[PDB]
Amino acid sequence: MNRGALIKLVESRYVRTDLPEFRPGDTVRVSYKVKEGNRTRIQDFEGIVIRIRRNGFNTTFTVRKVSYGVGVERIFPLHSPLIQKIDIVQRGRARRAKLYFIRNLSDREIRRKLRADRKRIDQDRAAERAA
Amino acid sequence: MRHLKSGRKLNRHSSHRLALYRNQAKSLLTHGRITTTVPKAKELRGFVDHLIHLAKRGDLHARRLVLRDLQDVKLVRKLFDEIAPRYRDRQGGYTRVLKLAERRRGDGAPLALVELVE
Amino acid sequence: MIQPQTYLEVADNTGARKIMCIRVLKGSNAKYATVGDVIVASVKEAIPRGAVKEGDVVKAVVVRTKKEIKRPDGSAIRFDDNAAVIINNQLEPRGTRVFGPVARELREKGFMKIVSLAPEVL
Amino acid sequence: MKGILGVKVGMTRIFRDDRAVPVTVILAGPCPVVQRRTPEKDGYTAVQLGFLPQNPKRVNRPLKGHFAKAGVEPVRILREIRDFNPEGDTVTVEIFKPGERVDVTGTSKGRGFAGVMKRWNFAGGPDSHGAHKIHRHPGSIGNRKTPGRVYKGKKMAGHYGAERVTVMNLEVVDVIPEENLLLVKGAVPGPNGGLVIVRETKKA
Amino acid sequence: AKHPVPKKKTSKARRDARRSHHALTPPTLVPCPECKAMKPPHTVCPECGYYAGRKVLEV
RNA sequence: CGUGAGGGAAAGGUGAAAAGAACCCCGGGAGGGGAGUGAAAUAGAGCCUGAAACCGUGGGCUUACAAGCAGUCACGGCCCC
RNA sequence: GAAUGCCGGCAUGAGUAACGAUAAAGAGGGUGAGAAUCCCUCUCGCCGUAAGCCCAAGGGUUCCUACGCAAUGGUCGUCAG
RNA sequence: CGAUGUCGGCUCGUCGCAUCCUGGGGCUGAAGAAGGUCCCAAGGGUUGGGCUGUUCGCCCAUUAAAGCGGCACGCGAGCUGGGUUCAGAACGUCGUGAGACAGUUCGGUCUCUAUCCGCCACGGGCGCAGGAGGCUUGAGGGGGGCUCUUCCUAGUACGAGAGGACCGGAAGGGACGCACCUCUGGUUUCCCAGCUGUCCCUCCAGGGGCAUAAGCUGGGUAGCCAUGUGCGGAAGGGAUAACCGCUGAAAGCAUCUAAGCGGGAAGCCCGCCCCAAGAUGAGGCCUCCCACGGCAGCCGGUAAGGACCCGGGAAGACCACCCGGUGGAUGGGCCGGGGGUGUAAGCGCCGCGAGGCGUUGAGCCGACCGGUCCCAAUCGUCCGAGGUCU
Ligand SMILES: [Mg+2]
Ligand SMILES: [Mg+2]
Ligand SMILES: [Mg+2]
Ligand SMILES: [Mg+2]
Ligand SMILES: [Mg+2]
Ligand SMILES: [Mg+2]
Ligand SMILES: [Mg+2]
Ligand SMILES: [Mg+2]
Ligand SMILES: [Mg+2]
Ligand SMILES: [Mg+2]
Ligand SMILES: [Mg+2]
Ligand SMILES: [Mg+2]
Ligand SMILES: [Mg+2]
Ligand SMILES: [Mg+2]
Ligand SMILES: [Mg+2]
Ligand SMILES: [Mg+2]
Ligand SMILES: [Mg+2]
Ligand SMILES: [Mg+2]
Ligand SMILES: [Mg+2]
Ligand SMILES: [Mg+2]
Ligand SMILES: [Mg+2]
Ligand SMILES: [Mg+2]
Ligand SMILES: [Mg+2]
Ligand SMILES: [Mg+2]
Ligand SMILES: [Mg+2]
Ligand SMILES: [Mg+2]
Ligand SMILES: [Mg+2]
Ligand SMILES: [Mg+2]
Ligand SMILES: [Mg+2]
Ligand SMILES: [Mg+2]
Ligand SMILES: [Mg+2]
Ligand SMILES: [Mg+2]
Ligand SMILES: [Mg+2]
Ligand SMILES: [Mg+2]
Ligand SMILES: [Mg+2]
Ligand SMILES: [Mg+2]
Ligand SMILES: [Mg+2]
Ligand SMILES: [Mg+2]
Ligand SMILES: [Mg+2]
Ligand SMILES: [Mg+2]
Ligand SMILES: [Mg+2]
Ligand SMILES: [Mg+2]
Ligand SMILES: [Mg+2]
Ligand SMILES: [Mg+2]
Ligand SMILES: [Mg+2]
Ligand SMILES: [Mg+2]
Ligand SMILES: [Mg+2]
Ligand SMILES: [Mg+2]
Ligand SMILES: [Mg+2]
Ligand SMILES: [Mg+2]
Ligand SMILES: [Mg+2]
Ligand SMILES: [Mg+2]
Ligand SMILES: [Mg+2]
Ligand SMILES: [Mg+2]
Ligand SMILES: [Mg+2]
Ligand SMILES: [Mg+2]
Ligand SMILES: [Mg+2]
Ligand SMILES: [Mg+2]
Ligand SMILES: [Mg+2]
Ligand SMILES: [Mg+2]
Ligand SMILES: [Mg+2]
Ligand SMILES: [Mg+2]
Ligand SMILES: [Mg+2]
Ligand SMILES: [Mg+2]
Ligand SMILES: [Mg+2]
Ligand SMILES: [Mg+2]
Ligand SMILES: [Mg+2]
Ligand SMILES: [Mg+2]
Ligand SMILES: [Mg+2]
Ligand SMILES: [Mg+2]
Ligand SMILES: [Mg+2]
Ligand SMILES: [Mg+2]
Ligand SMILES: [Mg+2]
Ligand SMILES: [Mg+2]
Ligand SMILES: [Mg+2]
Ligand SMILES: [Mg+2]
Ligand SMILES: [Mg+2]
Ligand SMILES: [Mg+2]
Ligand SMILES: [Mg+2]
Ligand SMILES: [Mg+2]
Ligand SMILES: [Mg+2]
Ligand SMILES: [Mg+2]
Ligand SMILES: [Mg+2]
Ligand SMILES: [Mg+2]
Ligand SMILES: [Mg+2]
Ligand SMILES: [Mg+2]
Ligand SMILES: [Mg+2]
Ligand SMILES: [Mg+2]
Ligand SMILES: [Mg+2]
Ligand SMILES: [Mg+2]
Ligand SMILES: [Mg+2]
Ligand SMILES: [Mg+2]
Ligand SMILES: [Mg+2]
Ligand SMILES: [Mg+2]
Ligand SMILES: [Mg+2]
Ligand SMILES: [Mg+2]
Ligand SMILES: [Mg+2]
Ligand SMILES: [Mg+2]
Ligand SMILES: [Mg+2]
Ligand SMILES: [Mg+2]
Ligand SMILES: [Mg+2]
Ligand SMILES: [Mg+2]
Ligand SMILES: [Mg+2]
Ligand SMILES: [Mg+2]
Ligand SMILES: [Mg+2]
Ligand SMILES: [Mg+2]
Ligand SMILES: [Mg+2]
Ligand SMILES: [Mg+2]
Ligand SMILES: [Mg+2]
Ligand SMILES: [Mg+2]
Ligand SMILES: [Mg+2]
Ligand SMILES: [Mg+2]
Ligand SMILES: [Mg+2]
Ligand SMILES: [Mg+2]
Ligand SMILES: [Mg+2]
Ligand SMILES: [Mg+2]
Ligand SMILES: [Mg+2]
Ligand SMILES: [Mg+2]
Ligand SMILES: [Mg+2]
Ligand SMILES: [Mg+2]
Ligand SMILES: [Mg+2]
Ligand SMILES: [Mg+2]
Ligand SMILES: [Mg+2]
Ligand SMILES: [Mg+2]
Ligand SMILES: [Mg+2]
Ligand SMILES: [Mg+2]
Ligand SMILES: [Mg+2]
Ligand SMILES: [Mg+2]
Ligand SMILES: [Mg+2]
Ligand SMILES: [Mg+2]
Ligand SMILES: [Mg+2]
Ligand SMILES: [Mg+2]
Ligand SMILES: [Mg+2]
Ligand SMILES: [Mg+2]
Ligand SMILES: [Mg+2]
Ligand SMILES: [Mg+2]
Ligand SMILES: [Mg+2]
Ligand SMILES: [Mg+2]
Ligand SMILES: [Mg+2]
Ligand SMILES: [Mg+2]
Ligand SMILES: [Mg+2]
Ligand SMILES: [Mg+2]
Ligand SMILES: [Mg+2]
Ligand SMILES: [Mg+2]
Ligand SMILES: [Mg+2]
Ligand SMILES: [Mg+2]
Ligand SMILES: [Mg+2]
Ligand SMILES: [Mg+2]
Ligand SMILES: [Mg+2]
Ligand SMILES: [Mg+2]
Ligand SMILES: [Mg+2]
Ligand SMILES: [Mg+2]
Ligand SMILES: [Mg+2]
Ligand SMILES: [Mg+2]
Ligand SMILES: [Mg+2]
Ligand SMILES: [Mg+2]
Ligand SMILES: [Mg+2]
Ligand SMILES: [Mg+2]
Ligand SMILES: [Mg+2]
Ligand SMILES: [Mg+2]
Ligand SMILES: [Mg+2]
Ligand SMILES: [Mg+2]
Ligand SMILES: [Mg+2]
Ligand SMILES: [Mg+2]
Ligand SMILES: [Mg+2]
Ligand SMILES: [Mg+2]
Ligand SMILES: [Mg+2]
Ligand SMILES: [Mg+2]
Ligand SMILES: [Mg+2]
Ligand SMILES: [Mg+2]
Ligand SMILES: [Mg+2]
Ligand SMILES: [Mg+2]
Ligand SMILES: [Mg+2]
Ligand SMILES: [Mg+2]
Ligand SMILES: [Mg+2]
Ligand SMILES: [Mg+2]
Ligand SMILES: [Mg+2]
Ligand SMILES: [Mg+2]
Ligand SMILES: [Mg+2]
Ligand SMILES: [Mg+2]
Ligand SMILES: [Mg+2]
Ligand SMILES: [Mg+2]
Ligand SMILES: [Mg+2]
Ligand SMILES: [Mg+2]
Ligand SMILES: [Mg+2]
Ligand SMILES: [Mg+2]
Ligand SMILES: [Mg+2]
Ligand SMILES: [Mg+2]
Ligand SMILES: [Mg+2]
Ligand SMILES: [Mg+2]
Ligand SMILES: [Mg+2]
Ligand SMILES: [Mg+2]
Ligand SMILES: [Mg+2]
Ligand SMILES: [Mg+2]
Ligand SMILES: [Mg+2]
Ligand SMILES: [Mg+2]
Ligand SMILES: [Mg+2]
Ligand SMILES: [Mg+2]
Ligand SMILES: [Mg+2]
Ligand SMILES: [Mg+2]
Ligand SMILES: [Mg+2]
Ligand SMILES: [Mg+2]
Ligand SMILES: [Mg+2]
Ligand SMILES: [Mg+2]
Ligand SMILES: [Mg+2]
Ligand SMILES: [Mg+2]
Ligand SMILES: [Mg+2]
Ligand SMILES: [Mg+2]
Ligand SMILES: [Mg+2]
Ligand SMILES: [Mg+2]
Ligand SMILES: [Mg+2]
Ligand SMILES: [Mg+2]
Ligand SMILES: [Mg+2]
Ligand SMILES: [Mg+2]
Ligand SMILES: [Mg+2]
Ligand SMILES: [Mg+2]
Ligand SMILES: [Mg+2]
Ligand SMILES: [Mg+2]
Ligand SMILES: [Mg+2]
Ligand SMILES: [Mg+2]
Ligand SMILES: [Mg+2]
Ligand SMILES: [Mg+2]
Ligand SMILES: [Mg+2]
Ligand SMILES: [Mg+2]
Ligand SMILES: [Mg+2]
Ligand SMILES: [Mg+2]
Ligand SMILES: [Mg+2]
Ligand SMILES: [Mg+2]
Ligand SMILES: [Mg+2]
Ligand SMILES: [Mg+2]
Ligand SMILES: [Mg+2]
Ligand SMILES: [Mg+2]
Ligand SMILES: [Mg+2]
Ligand SMILES: [Mg+2]
Ligand SMILES: [Mg+2]
Ligand SMILES: [Mg+2]
Ligand SMILES: [Zn+2]
Repeated sequence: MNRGALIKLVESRYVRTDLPEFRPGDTVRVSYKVKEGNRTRIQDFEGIVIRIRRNGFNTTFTVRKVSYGVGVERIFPLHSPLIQKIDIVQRGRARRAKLYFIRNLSDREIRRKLRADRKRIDQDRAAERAA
Repeated sequence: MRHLKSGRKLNRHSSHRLALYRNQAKSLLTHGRITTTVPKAKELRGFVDHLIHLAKRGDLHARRLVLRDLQDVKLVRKLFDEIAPRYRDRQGGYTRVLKLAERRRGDGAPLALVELVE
Repeated sequence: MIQPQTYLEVADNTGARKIMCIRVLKGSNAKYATVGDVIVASVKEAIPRGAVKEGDVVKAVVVRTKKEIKRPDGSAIRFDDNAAVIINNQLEPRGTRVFGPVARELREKGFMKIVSLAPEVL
Repeated sequence: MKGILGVKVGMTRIFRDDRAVPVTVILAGPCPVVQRRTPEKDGYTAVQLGFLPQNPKRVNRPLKGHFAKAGVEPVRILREIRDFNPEGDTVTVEIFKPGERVDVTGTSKGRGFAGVMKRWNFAGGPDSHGAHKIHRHPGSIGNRKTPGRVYKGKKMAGHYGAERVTVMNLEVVDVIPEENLLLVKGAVPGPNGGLVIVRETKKA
Repeated sequence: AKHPVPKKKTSKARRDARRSHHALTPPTLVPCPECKAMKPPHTVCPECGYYAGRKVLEV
C-alpha cells in the first residue's frame, strides 16, 4: 500500500484551491463563517499572517491583529469550509518564516520591519488584467 | 525510546562525530579503501556517497559545498577530475562495505572494509 | 488557562485593574479556568473610588486568555493578556462597560450582557 | 458480532458539519474466510479471517495445506472474530456503515523499559530542596516487619507498551469501499502500518 | 544507601547454578567456496581473499 | 613502617652422588612431549614427606509439581563387590 | 570448634563495581611471533599568565644509547620513569 | 543497649468500618424542599491555599464530601532534615562556681555497588509420548468501579405565602484512567538561516575550526510528548443487606415464616477491558511430515520443520518478538513528493560606501510517503520424527 497516498486520497474530497497564496508578513482579510444565534454570519478578521504551518491538507496559518487595544491571534485551517474567501490586503516581506517577534514590537517598529514587498505587489497588479 | 530515529551516535558528541565522518571521508577519497569498525563503515557510506554525487554535478557550487567537509583542494580536484567521472552513469552506490573475518585483538572490534566502487 | 495565583486584567469600568485568582469555581477541584469560567479573585490593584477596591474578594468570569482556546471548527484564538469581568451572583456584570474584545464562548455560557457590551466579539 | 482485520494507515481530520473531526484511517478489507469454528467441531462459534496476500514461496507446507483445505490464496495474517458467522467467504468494509460504533484492538506503541513516572504517572521526587538522586524514583514500596513483603501487582518500573489494547465505542465516520477504507473518529492503538481489528462495539 | 552486603556465603551449588548460562557458543563457520577453509559466513575469506566469487583482498 | 625516639617481619630440606636432563619435536618465550640420568623423576630444582580448606577432569547413582537445621527410621529402584 | 582469638592458606560476594577528570579522535605506511595501545606521515581535537620555558627546594641515575618484556604499567605492548 | 534510627513532611500504597460523601432503608415533633436520628453498605471518592518544624488545630476560598483509625505513632539499605538529638554562641532562670534547663535563640558531616526472601519486568531450560507450522477454549487471575450542575417533566403535586419535589427524560462538567499525534502546544546536539570574536584554507569572494558536553541567536520535520485529541466508569442479567410485602399456622385472632412466594443497594456474581494450559488437571481445532538405516534403550542419516549467519525494525538493556535475505525493496545510496529553512553561490545592474535590486521561493536540506537493484542481505552450516504399554 501507499499509506501517504491513502491519506492524500481521504483528504482529497476536502482540499481547496479557491484561496489566494500568501506569505508571512502579508496582511490578509479572512472572511470566516461564524455562528451565534439564531443565525450565522461572516466575520471579517484582518491582520498579518505571522506563521504558515505546512502539512498539506492540514496546513494552518496564524494571523495577528489589534482589536481595541488588545492583541488577538487566530489560527485557521487553510482548507476550512468556514472561510468564505481570503483577501490579500497587503504584501509584506520578511527575512524570516515565523514572525513571532512582532508580538514584542510597537506598531512603529512593525511597520519599519515589514515593508511593502514591491515585487509581489507588482506581481499582483501585473496578472490582475484579464480578457 | 528511539522510534524512527536515523543515525548512529558512536559515543561521540556532535562535533566529534562530524569530524569523525569528515576525516574518514578524506581517508577514503584518498586511498580508495580503508578498514574500520563495521558500524563506522556503515555510516561512512552515505556521507561519502553524497560528496561524490556533488562531484558528479561538478559545478562550482558543488565544489565549495564539498570543500566544507573535505577542506583539501587537491583532494577535491581528485574527486572532480579522477573519482567522479568513473560514476557518470552509476546512480547511487558509489561505496561498498564488506565485513572482515578476524576481530581486532585488543578490544574485539568487528572490522570491515569500505571502498569506492569500480 | 487560569489557576490560583494568576493575575488577570480587569476588562470593565468597575474600578479594579488587577485581580489574583484564588479559586476556579468549576466543580470541586478543577485545575484551570478558561473563557466562560467563573473565578473568585482578590483585587490587587484598583483605581481610587470604584465599586470594587483593593482587598475585596470578588467574582469574575474569564473573558479572554493568553492560552489559545480550540474551537469545534478546528480553528483557535488567543489574546495578548488574561482578563476578566466582575460579576454578581447572577453572572451579570457589576460594571457598565467592558473594554476590548471577548471570546464568543461567553455567549454559549450565558454571559449575554458582557457580550453585547463588548466592543468586539471574536 | 461482526469484525474485520486491518492496517492502521494514518490520522487526519475531515470537516463534517462545520466541525473538524479527527479521524484515523484504517485499510480493513478484504478478509477471506479461512476456517469456521463451529460448536460441533471446536465448541464455540467464530470466523477465522485472513489478511494481506503472501509471497507463496514464503508459505511453508503446513500453512499451505491449511489454505487449500478451504480454497483460499496464501495470506499473511490469520485472526479470528469470536461469535461471527458471515454468509459469504469474504469480509469487507461494507459490514460497517457510517454512524456505527466500533471497538479497535491494536498493539500499543512500545516504550521498552519504562520508569515509574512514565508507566504509572508517579509523582517522582522534588527537583530541589535537598532531594538526593530520587527525582524520578518510586518512593517507599511498602511497610515494615508487618507484612515484611511487597504486594503482588505493585506498580514498579518495567516494560510498558507493545501490548494488546482495545479502545471502545469509536464512531465510524465514513466507509470508502473502493479502497477498502474505514475512517474512525479518534485515536487507535499502535504505529501506522499496525495490525488492527475492528469489531462492532460492545456498548449499547 | 547503607552499603548492602551478602547475608550468607553463596554455596558451591547455588554459585555453580548461577553459572548454568555461561557456556560459550562455538563460532558459526561455513566453508569458503574457493579454498574450502572454514570461515565466518558473510565475511571476506581471510585465507584466500575471495568473497562473492572474486578476489577482494591480498592475503 | 615512623619526622624522630622507636617499631620490626617473612623466609630452612633435590639426590648417595649433579648424574642439575646432550640431542630432537611444538612453542616468540614460558611450558611441555620424547630421549637421557637415577633405586626412585607427581625426587626436575615453583624439588623430602605433601594432610585440610579451596578448584578441576572422568565415572556411578540421582534430580526440572517441588516446602528444606538438610538428618534419621522404613521400604523399594539402580550401580558395585 | 568458638575467645569480633593469633598466624597462614583459601573460598563467597563475581566475571560483579571499577579501570582515576566528558581535551577526541580517524586513516594510511612500517616493525613484529603478536599491534586500537610502539615508530612515521596525513587529518581532527585540547592547553597557550600553560597543560609552554627557565631557576630554587626535594628526589638521587630516573639522563643517552643498545638489547629485552617475567614482573612493574589499572587494558595491550614490539613501548616506557 | 557486641544498636530493633527516633517527630513531622514527601513519595508510594494497602487494610479496618465505629461511614465524611455517593447508593439503599426505618423512625421523625417527616406538608414540600431542607434537615435530625438509627439501620444497611468499604465500590469509588474524600480539593487548593495563609500560619506554624509542627502532629493537631484555626482561618481563606471551594466542595457531593473535605471521615476516623491500623500497617514498627506504615514507609530515612526510598528522599528530606525544619524539629528533636553531641561538640560553638547567647538570653531568661538556677547555681559562690564548674556548669544546668522536653525553656527560648542562631549554627551545625544522614554511608556509590542488593547475597537470600519479596516485588516489577525479560529470558534460558525441561516438560506437556512421534515430531512440527498455525489458530484458539478460558480454569484461574488482574484492571475498572467516582460524582456534580443545568434543563424537561412542572413553577405541577405540597404549602396561607416563601419556597418547591418524587418517578421518568435530556444536555454539559470536574477529577481519574487507557490509547493517540490529525489539530493546539512542547522538544527537536547540527535540518536551515542570521550574528560576534579569533585562528586557518586562499589575497578577494566564499568557507572551516573553536568560543558547551550546540559559541550565541531566530526558526524547526519524524519521533517522543500534554497543555492538545478519542474513548472508558456503564447498560444489562443473577443472587442478596437493612428494609417492605404475599399467602400462612403453631396460638379460632394476629404474625414477612415455622411450609412456600414476591420486592429490594454506588455493595456481591456475571457481563466490559488485559493476562493466562507450568490449568504438570500441562486442554481443543486446522494443516504438514512419517512406518530411515546399524545394534519404552542406543547409533546415526533425513523428513515436516527449526536454528545458526546476515539486512533491518515506532520491537528492544542483553535476550526475546516482528519483517527481510537476490525467488529480494530489508537498510544504505540515488530519484520524485512531503517538510524545514526563507530567495545559495556566481554573474549583471544601482550606489563613493556599508549595502541594495535581479536572476530566485533560490540553495541547502535528518528521520516522514514512495519509487529505483546503484551498494550491501555472498556462499552456506547445523539441528531435527520412524511414534512406550494395557
Ligand atoms: Mg502521512
Ligand atoms: Mg491510493
Ligand atoms: Mg463583527
Ligand atoms: Mg496589526
Ligand atoms: Mg462559504
Ligand atoms: Mg522502545
Ligand atoms: Mg533518551
Ligand atoms: Mg529506518
Ligand atoms: Mg547526523
Ligand atoms: Mg540508531
Ligand atoms: Mg545503530
Ligand atoms: Mg553520542
Ligand atoms: Mg564506548
Ligand atoms: Mg570516544
Ligand atoms: Mg552531542
Ligand atoms: Mg563544539
Ligand atoms: Mg569537537
Ligand atoms: Mg559482508
Ligand atoms: Mg564476525
Ligand atoms: Mg592487541
Ligand atoms: Mg483593559
Ligand atoms: Mg494486533
Ligand atoms: Mg521514574
Ligand atoms: Mg507521565
Ligand atoms: Mg502511563
Ligand atoms: Mg510531583
Ligand atoms: Mg516533578
Ligand atoms: Mg519540594
Ligand atoms: Mg544533601
Ligand atoms: Mg543525602
Ligand atoms: Mg548527599
Ligand atoms: Mg540532584
Ligand atoms: Mg525510591
Ligand atoms: Mg523504619
Ligand atoms: Mg509476613
Ligand atoms: Mg514486550
Ligand atoms: Mg463523511
Ligand atoms: Mg504511528
Ligand atoms: Mg541515598
Ligand atoms: Mg540512606
Ligand atoms: Mg542500596
Ligand atoms: Mg548518597
Ligand atoms: Mg555500598
Ligand atoms: Mg546482609
Ligand atoms: Mg557441592
Ligand atoms: Mg566454594
Ligand atoms: Mg561443582
Ligand atoms: Mg545463584
Ligand atoms: Mg597466507
Ligand atoms: Mg609519625
Ligand atoms: Mg624510613
Ligand atoms: Mg612503635
Ligand atoms: Mg611475627
Ligand atoms: Mg624468621
Ligand atoms: Mg637432600
Ligand atoms: Mg642434600
Ligand atoms: Mg640413599
Ligand atoms: Mg621457535
Ligand atoms: Mg618454528
Ligand atoms: Mg625448554
Ligand atoms: Mg608438549
Ligand atoms: Mg622436557
Ligand atoms: Mg631408566
Ligand atoms: Mg630397592
Ligand atoms: Mg617405593
Ligand atoms: Mg610420590
Ligand atoms: Mg620423592
Ligand atoms: Mg632424606
Ligand atoms: Mg613433593
Ligand atoms: Mg604439590
Ligand atoms: Mg562430575
Ligand atoms: Mg499440583
Ligand atoms: Mg517429577
Ligand atoms: Mg525423609
Ligand atoms: Mg515402613
Ligand atoms: Mg568449646
Ligand atoms: Mg567475624
Ligand atoms: Mg572477622
Ligand atoms: Mg558477624
Ligand atoms: Mg581469627
Ligand atoms: Mg580458630
Ligand atoms: Mg587472624
Ligand atoms: Mg585469614
Ligand atoms: Mg574469590
Ligand atoms: Mg556480564
Ligand atoms: Mg550483583
Ligand atoms: Mg551492574
Ligand atoms: Mg562497568
Ligand atoms: Mg578515564
Ligand atoms: Mg569517574
Ligand atoms: Mg564537563
Ligand atoms: Mg597503522
Ligand atoms: Mg599496518
Ligand atoms: Mg598495540
Ligand atoms: Mg601486541
Ligand atoms: Mg607515533
Ligand atoms: Mg583552543
Ligand atoms: Mg596569551
Ligand atoms: Mg640538587
Ligand atoms: Mg623518593
Ligand atoms: Mg634503576
Ligand atoms: Mg642528559
Ligand atoms: Mg637509564
Ligand atoms: Mg627517555
Ligand atoms: Mg629499543
Ligand atoms: Mg612486560
Ligand atoms: Mg606482557
Ligand atoms: Mg607477556
Ligand atoms: Mg628474563
Ligand atoms: Mg602490570
Ligand atoms: Mg599488562
Ligand atoms: Mg594505576
Ligand atoms: Mg621484539
Ligand atoms: Mg615507564
Ligand atoms: Mg537498645
Ligand atoms: Mg557484628
Ligand atoms: Mg547483632
Ligand atoms: Mg550493628
Ligand atoms: Mg543491625
Ligand atoms: Mg491509610
Ligand atoms: Mg456498619
Ligand atoms: Mg448516605
Ligand atoms: Mg440517601
Ligand atoms: Mg422530604
Ligand atoms: Mg415544613
Ligand atoms: Mg433518614
Ligand atoms: Mg433500622
Ligand atoms: Mg467505600
Ligand atoms: Mg478496598
Ligand atoms: Mg475509604
Ligand atoms: Mg487543606
Ligand atoms: Mg506569603
Ligand atoms: Mg508560604
Ligand atoms: Mg503551609
Ligand atoms: Mg499545619
Ligand atoms: Mg504523630
Ligand atoms: Mg498546635
Ligand atoms: Mg456548595
Ligand atoms: Mg450533600
Ligand atoms: Mg496509623
Ligand atoms: Mg518503631
Ligand atoms: Mg503510639
Ligand atoms: Mg505520640
Ligand atoms: Mg513511624
Ligand atoms: Mg501518621
Ligand atoms: Mg518512618
Ligand atoms: Mg537517611
Ligand atoms: Mg523519617
Ligand atoms: Mg526502612
Ligand atoms: Mg535500613
Ligand atoms: Mg529500605
Ligand atoms: Mg531496613
Ligand atoms: Mg524536611
Ligand atoms: Mg538541624
Ligand atoms: Mg530554627
Ligand atoms: Mg519546636
Ligand atoms: Mg535546632
Ligand atoms: Mg536541641
Ligand atoms: Mg560524642
Ligand atoms: Mg551545639
Ligand atoms: Mg546547642
Ligand atoms: Mg541572667
Ligand atoms: Mg532554670
Ligand atoms: Mg539549675
Ligand atoms: Mg545564686
Ligand atoms: Mg548569680
Ligand atoms: Mg543532667
Ligand atoms: Mg539545651
Ligand atoms: Mg528537650
Ligand atoms: Mg510537651
Ligand atoms: Mg535536654
Ligand atoms: Mg550558615
Ligand atoms: Mg538548635
Ligand atoms: Mg559504607
Ligand atoms: Mg557490584
Ligand atoms: Mg539478587
Ligand atoms: Mg531469606
Ligand atoms: Mg519459558
Ligand atoms: Mg526457551
Ligand atoms: Mg517425562
Ligand atoms: Mg495458579
Ligand atoms: Mg473467569
Ligand atoms: Mg473479576
Ligand atoms: Mg417549570
Ligand atoms: Mg432524574
Ligand atoms: Mg457524564
Ligand atoms: Mg505530524
Ligand atoms: Mg505537534
Ligand atoms: Mg499540528
Ligand atoms: Mg506546533
Ligand atoms: Mg550541517
Ligand atoms: Mg569564523
Ligand atoms: Mg585572512
Ligand atoms: Mg573574507
Ligand atoms: Mg584550532
Ligand atoms: Mg571544547
Ligand atoms: Mg556551529
Ligand atoms: Mg546572539
Ligand atoms: Mg533552537
Ligand atoms: Mg518554538
Ligand atoms: Mg518535529
Ligand atoms: Mg491533559
Ligand atoms: Mg468523561
Ligand atoms: Mg394477612
Ligand atoms: Mg420459610
Ligand atoms: Mg422477591
Ligand atoms: Mg426476595
Ligand atoms: Mg412488594
Ligand atoms: Mg431480585
Ligand atoms: Mg455508576
Ligand atoms: Mg489471549
Ligand atoms: Mg499446553
Ligand atoms: Mg493459550
Ligand atoms: Mg491445582
Ligand atoms: Mg496442546
Ligand atoms: Mg475446548
Ligand atoms: Mg531446511
Ligand atoms: Mg538490533
Ligand atoms: Mg511467525
Ligand atoms: Mg526468517
Ligand atoms: Mg541465503
Ligand atoms: Mg540467492
Ligand atoms: Mg531498499
Ligand atoms: Mg530506498
Ligand atoms: Mg527524498
Ligand atoms: Mg517540497
Ligand atoms: Mg516547501
Ligand atoms: Mg537575492
Ligand atoms: Mg544570489
Ligand atoms: Mg561600481
Ligand atoms: Mg536597482
Ligand atoms: Mg527533497
Ligand atoms: Mg537524503
Ligand atoms: Mg524493480
Ligand atoms: Mg546488485
Ligand atoms: Mg558455504
Ligand atoms: Zn577462501
